[PDB]
Amino acid sequence: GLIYAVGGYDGTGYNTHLNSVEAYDPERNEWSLVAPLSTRRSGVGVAVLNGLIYAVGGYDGTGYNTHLNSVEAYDPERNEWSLVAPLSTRRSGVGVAVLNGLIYAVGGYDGTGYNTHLNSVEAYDPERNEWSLVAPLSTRRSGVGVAVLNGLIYAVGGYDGTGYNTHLNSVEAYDPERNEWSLVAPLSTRRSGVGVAVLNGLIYAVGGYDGTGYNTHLNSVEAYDPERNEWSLVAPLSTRRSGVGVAVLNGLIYAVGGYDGTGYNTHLNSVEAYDPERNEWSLVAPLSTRRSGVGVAVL
Ligand SMILES: [Ca+2]
Ligand SMILES: [Ca+2]
Ligand SMILES: [Ca+2]
Ligand SMILES: [Ca+2]
Ligand SMILES: [Ca+2]
Ligand SMILES: [Ca+2]
Ligand SMILES: [Ca+2]
Ligand SMILES: [Ca+2]
Ligand SMILES: [Ca+2]
Ligand SMILES: [Ca+2]
Repeated sequence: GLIYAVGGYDGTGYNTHLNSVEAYDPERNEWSLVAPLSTRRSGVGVAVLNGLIYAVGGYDGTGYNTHLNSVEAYDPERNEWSLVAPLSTRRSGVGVAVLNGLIYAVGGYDGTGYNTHLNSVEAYDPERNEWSLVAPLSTRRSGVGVAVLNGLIYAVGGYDGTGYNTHLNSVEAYDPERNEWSLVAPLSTRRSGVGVAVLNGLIYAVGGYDGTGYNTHLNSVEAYDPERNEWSLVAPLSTRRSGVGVAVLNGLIYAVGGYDGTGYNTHLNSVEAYDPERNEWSLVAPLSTRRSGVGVAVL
């Protein structure tokens, strides 16, 4: 029952992309560092499946200077990472979610091979160690938030630096039974690097960067109600954060790290918890290391 913060980018302290990993214990309000990844990765997608944490893709701007297709799995019982089958396509800022026993890697940016933001989508089957491409998004999206609700995968916001050259407020839902994406109600604000989590039947979109309309890193937060196809703005964060990791644990939404390129001009180690019963954010123990583009999962 811990929050894991996987990789990221420290553009303030060490000026480096991170392979380090920390785990948060909410009962004691303590972060602690565990086994690091084999590869430094910012913009890394993180999902939990079969008791393992998967770190999918990312960007290594320190060691290899490349966008990554490699994938690693973390076993908390032995404190070991291990590399598994890589994606068909390199992807940073990739969204990851788990549905029906498969890991979906949604969109991202390939700044190494194809030099393009991606609408493609791949599913990983752990029983066979195989990735396979499925129906692509309607719109290319990097820095895209992804969450699963009511048997559907939602792709929230992102940045299309290839087709429309715009940060996106649009939202798509994937139906695995028919291999179809469909566009639904868009956000009030365009957001790339947006954190997405599901709590109490609602999708929360946390922070992000609006480089198109407001030209600002965001502290605002929106909740999506699928029964009515409506987004609504709720209590904002204490700090603006793009590339923020978001996870749900014990009824609270945790917003982990990120980048404030508007107010403080710094990468963040701070962490906030959202209480939906009171519509309140509150700051808790910060990470040992500042990190934006950080992957967050709960296990
Ligand atoms: Ca500690
Ligand atoms: Ca290992
Ligand atoms: Ca390139
Ligand atoms: Ca395959
Ligand atoms: Ca472009
Ligand atoms: Ca469709
Ligand atoms: Ca702009
Ligand atoms: Ca609304
Ligand atoms: Ca700035
Ligand atoms: Ca508060």
